[PDB]
Amino acid sequence: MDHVYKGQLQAYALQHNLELPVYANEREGPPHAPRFRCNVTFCGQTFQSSEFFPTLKSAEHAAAKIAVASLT
Repeated sequence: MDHVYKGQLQAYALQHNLELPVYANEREGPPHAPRFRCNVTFCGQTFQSSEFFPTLKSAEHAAAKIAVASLT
């Protein structure tokens, strides 16, 4: 999985002059069944996917993907 979403959101906020973005980190699930649910708060909006990623950063990248898409 790539990690360009963060670079885009950061540039978007700065370019548009908006309060810095905030990410949320959640980890819960058995050893062989770990789930990382990360939420992204932007412009007073928390976007989240209906699917759980097997990795932490994976959640952040996907989180921004839906977030940046909402803005445009």
